[PDB]
Order: sequence, then structure tokens, then C-alpha cells
Amino acid sequence: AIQRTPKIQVYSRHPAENGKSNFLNCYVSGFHPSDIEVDLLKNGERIEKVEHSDLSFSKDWSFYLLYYTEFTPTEKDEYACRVNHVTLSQPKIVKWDRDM
Amino acid sequence: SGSHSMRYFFTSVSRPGRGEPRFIAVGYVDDTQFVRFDSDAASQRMEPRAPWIEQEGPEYWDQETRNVKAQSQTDRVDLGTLRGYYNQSEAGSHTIQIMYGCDVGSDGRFLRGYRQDAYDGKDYIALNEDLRSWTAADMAAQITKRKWEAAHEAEQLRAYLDGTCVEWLRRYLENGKETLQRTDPPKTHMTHHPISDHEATLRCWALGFYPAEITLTWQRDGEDQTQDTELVETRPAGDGTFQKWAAVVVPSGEEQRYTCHVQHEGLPKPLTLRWELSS
Amino acid sequence: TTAPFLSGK
Repeated sequence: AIQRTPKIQVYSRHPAENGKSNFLNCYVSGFHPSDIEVDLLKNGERIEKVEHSDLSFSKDWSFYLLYYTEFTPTEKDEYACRVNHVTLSQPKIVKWDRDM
Repeated sequence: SGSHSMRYFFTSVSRPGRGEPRFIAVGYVDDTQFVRFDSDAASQRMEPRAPWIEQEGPEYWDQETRNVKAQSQTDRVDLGTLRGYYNQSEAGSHTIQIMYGCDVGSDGRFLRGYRQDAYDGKDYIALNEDLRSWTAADMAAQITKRKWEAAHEAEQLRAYLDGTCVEWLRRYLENGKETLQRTDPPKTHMTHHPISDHEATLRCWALGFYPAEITLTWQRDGEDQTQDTELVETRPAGDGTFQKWAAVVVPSGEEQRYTCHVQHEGLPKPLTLRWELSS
Repeated sequence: TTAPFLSGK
């Protein structure tokens, strides 16, 4: 009946420092219905061994999920989040930007 | 400010002609997950998600599994009933969401109890603050409100929301007092990102804070910027802490006009951050 | 702990 588009955020648990291990986060929120596909990507390619939080929701009833995985930043490597939802024309990719 | 909460969240999603609905239940003390049930997980048991609940005995896991499995079977019926009320077909996927809990003060006294139900992302029925009456969101939901009034469901539920729920919250807080009494105030800072030769994004950061509630505002010369502020939704770090930021686009050379004000329970004084150029 | 079931809607 009502459909709400994901708000996608991509970021590291701790501030990024090249060579030091960290966690890569993709937080999707504000979405309905709950069916959603989320992939973390390294240099365009899916990462397997990616975990997520248990489905919960906000006071407005919209869902949120956290996908994360362990990683080490490097200048060369490029990280993204790829989300598909019924509200999106095509899968949305959001790029990991170091200030985050 | 030293107050606490215990909440359970349930989501049931019908799968048209593909077996039973996806059911996911999570319980939280404040902003910390401590139990989980997922109809697709291996165990088919309520499972712990916080070390301080791991301590509970096999009868506690037996009773929480039976009650949560039951809740899902009653959500499964309700999806069929609510499909009838809203005159919908058997072909589409539909969602029921439920949330309930209680709050206590720093001295362990009941403050509040709540139960709120939703159908396809919209309000369906909720329990009133008095815990003895219901508010239906539309004329379909008024039918549920008549059943529950008949069976006096409010009065059984009141006994839990203002009795049992409060005693178990008080125990979890005692059993988990290492984890749960820690308030972490935000580590705040500011970044600066030129858009062009004449403008730049100021971004005000709040990091490693708990619990999740926080306010971030942008003032220009002590006047609010509610229309040009970009705010993101507060987000989990994944280590039990929370993050947020807010941004304003400002003309180059005017950075020092703008202030970012940070409010969190942990902070003694609300923080005021200013971008100060060279001296 | 979880709350006792409500009857059907």
C-alpha cells in the first residue's frame, strides 16, 4: 500500500586509517516494505562473509538494517554499498567516501 | 536522564503461496539488543544477544521460545483476518508490526507502558497511556478494538506492562549493570569541504555516543538554519555506539558566522562548535 | 520477558 525508499549510508565504525583493520557499514533505513537486498562491494565486486542486524523499525513503522564486514582501508581499494528495493528503478550504489 | 526501557519488536510478512510468513522478533534494553527470534534461523529458539542475559536458565529459554512462537502463530492468523477487513486479495505480501514495552526511572519506578500495532506500515491500533483503553486508526481496526474490549485484553496486558515488564526490566538492569548503566557522551568535531572557490560544506560530527538520542542544530549568528541543514539519520557504529552528522553549505570567508549545537544526556553543557579560520 | 499473547484481531 505505502512504499518508502531506503535512505542509504556508507561508513566505517572507526575513522579510517590506511593499513589498520576496521568495519565497513551500510545502514539502510526509512524503507517499506521490508524486502530489500544489500551488498557491500570492493572494487565493484560483491564481498561474501557480510553480516547484518536483525530487522527492526522506527516510530513511523519504517524498517532499518545494518550490513557490515571487517576490512582494511588502502588508498587503492574502492568500497561501495549496493541496495535493491521495490521503490528503486535500478539497484542504487552508494560509494564509501573517506569523510564518513 | 537516568531512565531505562524494555521493548520488544515483532514483524510478520506474509508470503503468498510460498509457506509460512517471515517472522522476526527482537528485544532491547534501552538501545542494546538482548534477545532475537528469526523464523528462518537454524535454532528455531529465542536466542541471547547480550552476555548478561546468557546467564538465564533453560526454563527461561523454553518459556521465551514457546511465547514468541505463539506470538508468530497469532500474527499469522491476524494477517488473514486483516486481509479480510481491508478487502484485499490472497496474492499480495502484507506486513504486521507490533511494538510494546515499559519505561522506569533511575529509582526503578514504572513511568510508562505502551503497545502499538501496525498493518502495511500504517497505524492499526494502539493502547492508550492509561493502559485501560484502545485507539483504532480506522474503521477496520475498530473491529479488533471491539474483540479486545470484549475479552478485556487491556486489563491482562496492563498487569504485564506496569507489573511483570517493570520487575524483569529492573532485573536485567541489575544483571547487566556493567553494560547498561554506561552513558557515553559524543566525541564531536567539525570538517570543511570546499564545493567551489566561493562555497564550502561545514559538517558537524557526533561520534561514539550512547544512548542513540541526540540533537544537532546549525545556527548562523544565533539564528537557526532548519531549512539549509542536511541531517542524516542517527546510525549504529556496530560496537554498541551511535553516530550522526549535520551539514550546512556556507560562503567561503563566512565560516566563523556558523555554530553547531550538540545536545546529549552524557554532555554536562550543550557543546558549541565554531569553524575558526587563521589568526 | 515477552508479554502473554493477546487473542486474535
